[PDB]
Amino acid sequence: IFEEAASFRSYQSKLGRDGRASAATATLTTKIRIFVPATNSPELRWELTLFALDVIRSPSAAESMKVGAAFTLISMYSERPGALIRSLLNDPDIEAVIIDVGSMVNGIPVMERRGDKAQEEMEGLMRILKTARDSSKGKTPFVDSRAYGLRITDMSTLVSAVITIEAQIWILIAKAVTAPDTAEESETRRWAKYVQQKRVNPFFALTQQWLTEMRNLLSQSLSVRKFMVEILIEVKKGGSAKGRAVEIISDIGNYVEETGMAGFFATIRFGLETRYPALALNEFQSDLNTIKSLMLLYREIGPRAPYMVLLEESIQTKFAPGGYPLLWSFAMGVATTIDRSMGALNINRGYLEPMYFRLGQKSARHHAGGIDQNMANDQVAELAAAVQ
Amino acid sequence: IFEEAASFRSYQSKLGRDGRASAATATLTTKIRIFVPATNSPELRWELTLFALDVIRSPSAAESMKVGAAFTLISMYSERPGALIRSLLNDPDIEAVIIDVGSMVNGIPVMERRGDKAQEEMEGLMRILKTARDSSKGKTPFVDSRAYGLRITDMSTLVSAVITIEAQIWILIAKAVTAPDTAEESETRRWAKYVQQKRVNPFFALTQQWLTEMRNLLSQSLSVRKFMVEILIEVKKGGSAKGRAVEIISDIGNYVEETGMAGFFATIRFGLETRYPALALNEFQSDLNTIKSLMLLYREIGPRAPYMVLLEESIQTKFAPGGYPLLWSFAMGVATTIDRSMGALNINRGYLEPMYFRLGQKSARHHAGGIDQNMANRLGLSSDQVAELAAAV
Amino acid sequence: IFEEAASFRSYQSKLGRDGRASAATATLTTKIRIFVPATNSPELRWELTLFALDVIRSPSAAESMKVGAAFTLISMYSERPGALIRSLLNDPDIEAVIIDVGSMVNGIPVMERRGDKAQEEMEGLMRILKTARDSSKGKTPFVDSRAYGLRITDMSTLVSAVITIEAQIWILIAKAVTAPDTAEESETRRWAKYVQQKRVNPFFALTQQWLTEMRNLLSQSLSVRKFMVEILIEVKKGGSAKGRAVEIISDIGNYVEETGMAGFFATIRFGLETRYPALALNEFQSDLNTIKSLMLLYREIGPRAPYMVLLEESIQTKFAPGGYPLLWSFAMGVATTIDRSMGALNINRGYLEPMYFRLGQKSARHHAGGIDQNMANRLGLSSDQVAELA
RNA sequence: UUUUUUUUUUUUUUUUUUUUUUUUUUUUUUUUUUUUUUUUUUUUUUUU
Repeated sequence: IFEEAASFRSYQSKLGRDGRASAATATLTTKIRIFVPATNSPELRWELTLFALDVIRSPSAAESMKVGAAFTLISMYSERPGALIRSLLNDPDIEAVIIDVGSMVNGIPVMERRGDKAQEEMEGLMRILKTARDSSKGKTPFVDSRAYGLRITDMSTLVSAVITIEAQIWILIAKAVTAPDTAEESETRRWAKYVQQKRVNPFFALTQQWLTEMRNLLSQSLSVRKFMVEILIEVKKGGSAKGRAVEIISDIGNYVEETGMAGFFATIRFGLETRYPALALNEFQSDLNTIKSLMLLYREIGPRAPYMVLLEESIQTKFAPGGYPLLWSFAMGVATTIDRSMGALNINRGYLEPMYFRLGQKSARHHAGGIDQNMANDQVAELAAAVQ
Repeated sequence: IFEEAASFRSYQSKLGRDGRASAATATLTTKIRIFVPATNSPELRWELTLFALDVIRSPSAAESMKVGAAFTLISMYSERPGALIRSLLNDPDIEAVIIDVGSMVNGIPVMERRGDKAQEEMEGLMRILKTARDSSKGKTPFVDSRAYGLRITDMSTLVSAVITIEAQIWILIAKAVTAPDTAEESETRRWAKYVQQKRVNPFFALTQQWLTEMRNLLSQSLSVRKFMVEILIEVKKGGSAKGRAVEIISDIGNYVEETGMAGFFATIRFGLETRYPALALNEFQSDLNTIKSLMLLYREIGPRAPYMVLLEESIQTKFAPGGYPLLWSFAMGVATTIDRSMGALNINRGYLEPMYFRLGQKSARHHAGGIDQNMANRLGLSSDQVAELAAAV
Repeated sequence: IFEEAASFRSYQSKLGRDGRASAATATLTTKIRIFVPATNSPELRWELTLFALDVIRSPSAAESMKVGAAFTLISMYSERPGALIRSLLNDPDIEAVIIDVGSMVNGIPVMERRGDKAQEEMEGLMRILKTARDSSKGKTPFVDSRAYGLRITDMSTLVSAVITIEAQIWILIAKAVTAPDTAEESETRRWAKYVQQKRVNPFFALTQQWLTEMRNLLSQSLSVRKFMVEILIEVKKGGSAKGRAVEIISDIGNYVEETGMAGFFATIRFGLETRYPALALNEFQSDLNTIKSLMLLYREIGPRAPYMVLLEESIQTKFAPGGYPLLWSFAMGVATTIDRSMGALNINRGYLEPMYFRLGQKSARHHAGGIDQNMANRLGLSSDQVAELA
């Protein structure tokens, strides 16, 4: 009877989700040059990393080069850097041309072995490096000068350094695409952790100016974020020992997950998991039916789910908290009142519902020790008064 | 209805844990030299141990050599030292070259395996040893100098000594990777135990100077800790004999378990097992869900669990002190009030909720143990003495 | 709900107990020489016992020799002494080479089995014996010197004496590895019993000096204690008749069981079994959950259980009383108050919490000795008078 | 015939304690002793 209606709401939500989109929708693939370390021989590997860091640091380099550079910077981990990119990278927007870096023995620029027209390319590289130095007023990518110069000849030093720079990229990702302004506080907080825990060697700190410029580039460019999120999903999967490098990535993942899906999680954390007396109110019923549909939907979206927001995934829109407004307004009202540090994150959206905002606030604090009825039941007063 | 939400929180927590991880995640492996006991003949075993002690003492050895040295030092236990390392040690960041020492013919150091195209191998060693002596102002590994010169000749003395030094490595692990500063009081307290119980042989006691240098080495090297945790898991398993060597390790283990997962166990010990009427609080329902999801998660992570922190294991993040809600403040508020040993611990965490941390204190201290209250279990005959207990409180 | 948490605590406690340990963990073996009785005729048996008493008494003997001597000393029981050692001895740190010495006509030492590659074996023995005499200032194994001299010629005298010496080894075990100082009072208390009961033959009484030297050897050698505990377990098994020999072992056992697991037993006896009205007190509920996990764990450890501490068996650490602090501090507070003989144990340990201990004391004492909650009903109508008397 | 709104914004490495310490045997009492059986009473009587 009424069961039909509820099932119909769910039917609408899932209708036309299935099947496969017609191939004509596939957009014109954009060609990018991606340098990959040609072997794990430290002289080439260090120089190639420095080249790539400088490409990203340059005021003069074009976006097509800069994406390719960012991909080099966050593939330094691999035993076979080019294989790692090619094998994980699964994105219709971008078509990579992979250059196995090799002997970086053409001075400051990366090696290029095609011949006479590549002599222009090496001089493009030279211009890029010069302009990088000059435009930054002598500050290189790293904060402490000696480190920028320091030639590495052994695997041990190499991995110490590479892991350190990579971790400094992955520091960013967590906030680059949820709000890359306001970003510094959080990214410093995460940096402090990795250094204090001795996972990252602080001599290799990369300069705030460069990191901000790169964070913005990551926010604005999809192709880079696609590769990052591909790797972030792949190494999050369990059932294997890792190298210190992939381990640091995976560890950072536990900050990166759910990020920029705030609303979805806010209704889950506050209101739903809270299981407040408010939930009995008639107004909520429609919203509860909605959330049921949402939870089953979330399941169906599957492996990309922890990073829906970072991937700009459209299905993300369905999960967005604005979708269930009564419960969300109550979920803000509880959260802001009850959980001391939260609620400083700005939930002042236009669709916030005054009744629920006041009722949510009133719910926790107005009742004391669970209000009308404690969840899982003499001495439920004085102590309760002091607590809230 | 509501059951779906709880199951969904659990779903999120386990999502993507499944399958087998894509091969491209393989990290660049670091090539590292492990000298390993070639035969169990006392003069070579003592000399190799002195080499290794000095590698760790040296200002002049590189960290790549020092990790490999630490692996030699804490493999001295074995009947076949090199086999023990090679067969248990299974962590991808490090790729071992194993060199079986032929009782170290040359002098202080290891002998050149095939004869030295460059005999400077032993000189790199000589420099390492000299720099070690010189930088340490002559101070030898042991607290009593006679030990430093011993030149041991018999199995019995050798095992007495090796067991003693190994135990002195394993004393460190317990704190090296949870708080390598503030360590001294605890690590001395554990040393005193093993000596007083006559398990560990005090003639061979190792100097605070040596122990600090090695504690630092442990903190700063992952590769070493990986081998240590591999062995620590392996010997924790039952179903055999234990020899004095493995027994000392296993004994150390009972201090080492759970360590630096403070927050996780604290919610279990304080708040949960405490069974305070306080669970009934509104905020509590969610927090209970988190623990259930967490507890079932912990189970599923399995073998690594007792040492998550030390192994840098990511899932550890979920177990993290910060995330647990009401307990992260309420479980501490109770714990600090009720358990005299607790609270000496540093509880500076940003996740603590002040109001809820005092409610936990109040819940216990309400009657000085909730006297004339609580006592949920009613298996007890009599109702009278609740009041008496409250008066005692 | 809450049930999950309790089950999880239990899961942690049993996690990783399972499986069979990888072979690399096998510890570097010590080679020890054990002289055993090659024959059943006293002439040899008395002389070999004197040799062995002196090996243990020696200031100049190596620890490797001393362990092997102790194994000779506490295998004199057997009809086939070598078989008894070889067949029960099952500990990985130590590998025995056993040569059953017949002649023993050398003097103080044995007679070298196949003849010695060096006659210096016999001279090593001579050094051992000389150093033993000299270092002891001539005070011999026995308390009355005639016994030390007495050459033994008959089975009857032999068994009387061997039983006597063996019992003097087994009196030590009970305290050597729990409290090897403070020892004398207890070991003498047990000696008095065996002699007064005429089970062990006082003609063979062994000197305080000898007994302290052997007690110290037991404390400082693990390999010895392993063999002792192995024998102590093996002969404790029922379904056999026992002769004077096995009977003295089994008798010693009644002091030896539970020993050095003090804390575990005390919480069971005092506080827990006592079922004081305070069990329900919320403060202890997890403690109680803890102890339950402990008890079920203890069961699971099985065969070694009555001697875990003496075996240095790891799992023992978990069982150690510091582990359940609230319950323990209260189990002591009660125990000290209620049981007149207890409390003579030094419990000045870090786990004891004054407030909870004072609760144990007052709750028991002001309770009028656990009158706080009595469990007994159906005996009949309650005596108010009796309650007041208590 | 139909008419509204709908991206995001917080926090998240950690820090305690944890070897043990008692007392353990035995002691009292142990057979029996009393009593016996039987004995009394026991047809009927009015009226129709």
